[PDB]
Amino acid sequence: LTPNQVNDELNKMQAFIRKEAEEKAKEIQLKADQEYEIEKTNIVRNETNNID
Amino acid sequence: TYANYNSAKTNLAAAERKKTGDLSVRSLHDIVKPEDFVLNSEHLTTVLVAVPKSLKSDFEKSYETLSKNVVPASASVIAEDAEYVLFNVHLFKKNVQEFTTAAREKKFIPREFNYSEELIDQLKKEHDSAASLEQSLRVQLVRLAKT
Amino acid sequence: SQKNGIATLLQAEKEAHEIVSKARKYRQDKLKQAKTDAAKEIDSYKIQKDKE
Repeated sequence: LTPNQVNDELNKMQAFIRKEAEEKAKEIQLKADQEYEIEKTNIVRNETNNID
Repeated sequence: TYANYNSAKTNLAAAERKKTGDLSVRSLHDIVKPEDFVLNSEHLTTVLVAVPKSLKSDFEKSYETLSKNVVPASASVIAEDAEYVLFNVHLFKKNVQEFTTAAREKKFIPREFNYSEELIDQLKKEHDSAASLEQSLRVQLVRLAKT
Repeated sequence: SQKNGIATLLQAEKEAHEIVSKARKYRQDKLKQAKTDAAKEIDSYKIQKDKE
């Protein structure tokens, strides 16, 4: 058949790798969000207790 | 001393052995093009598949009719030894083993290798060391035996 | 040829490196937020206790 199969495959999986990158970035940013929350809450609680 | 001499002789024999044979470990260091060997990222891994001269047609239509994304215009031989040939075949970063298994079902002999200068330096230095050490030991032993 | 197997591939590498760099920036700014928000909240608690 025509070698357009080649371009189809390469573009398809070069998009799959990019979606892999996007999903890993999503996971990383979300996890950073929860870590931010946890550290902030822990520190504020710790200092507020001593203040009281 | 003579044991060392025979050891050096068998080292020379080992070094000269690799100069003849098929391509599963056959050296491709001065007749190898790194540009035809993409290494920057894990997108197209140029596998080095070698086959005897018998299966020319059986191989030439194994990438451009069944494979996936084998980069076109580059699937040919870099050097031929009149009995075996090579091919700079590419494939994915996540499905190397499946295609390797298919090729070995077709009974090809892959060549897996890392282009490193230290390897060529090792080749040259072992050649020189074996030869020179054997010769110098021979002559020193000549004096020693005379004495 | 070499071009579509090398230059575009390196540019895709650059895209992935940009994505991971943005993930790192998200992490860093989120951690700095975790520090600054706690710093501001502790003062709010301190002044609340001190006034009363």
